[PDB]
Amino acid sequence: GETTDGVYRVMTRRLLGSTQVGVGVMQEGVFHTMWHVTKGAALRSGEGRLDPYWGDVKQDLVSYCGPWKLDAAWDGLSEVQLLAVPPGERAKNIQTLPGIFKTKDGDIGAVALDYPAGTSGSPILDKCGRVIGLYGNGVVIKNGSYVSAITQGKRE
Amino acid sequence: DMYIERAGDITWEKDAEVTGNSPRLDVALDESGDFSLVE
Ligand SMILES: O=C(Nc1ccc2c(c1)CNCCO2)c1cc(Cl)cc2[nH]ncc12
Repeated sequence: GETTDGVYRVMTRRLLGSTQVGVGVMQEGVFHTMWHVTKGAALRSGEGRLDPYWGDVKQDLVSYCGPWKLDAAWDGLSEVQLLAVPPGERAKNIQTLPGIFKTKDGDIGAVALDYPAGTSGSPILDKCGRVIGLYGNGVVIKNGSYVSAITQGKRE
Repeated sequence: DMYIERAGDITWEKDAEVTGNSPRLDVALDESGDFSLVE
């Protein structure tokens, strides 16, 4: 149905009224979102149907209509922008300097912004407007706050 | 059944609200895609 490049909300009518379960990025005909938002279920775009193509629970990512197209990465130094799309609220750019998730397999960028779980799948952008990762998978710190990783997929 | 509605363009907005800290945290990623704090 709607194939236009841009940010999108992922909604469901299964619960009371229409509920926003997450967000995704449409780029080069591929819809990219976080696995925990759709669970690999097919999505509807008006009259049209989007079927899953690639998914991985550990990376917590899922692509529709084609392989993962997003390949930009955080440079480790610059401030980034979270294009947050909150449930029932307008899309908003929030600039921040990411922190670090130090893991046994390497370091990952981290955005310490706090949003409801329905904001999952919101794109993190670099200075050129390129999507460097998706917001929605991270950890809860001592003060109950949420710190998400900058989750990026691999472009084949 | 899930569906998508457009929310906007993907552009950098200059003069946007600059907030949030940069924490360096020791974390672990399990087989189920769950992050956890390591101490
Ligand atoms: O709960 C959140 N995210 C999430 C949920 C379920 C889930 C995963 C991530 C991926 N790991 C495997 C299990 O599936 C969440 C997201 C945002 Cl944007 C803000 C939040 N504030 N508190 C929680 C949150």
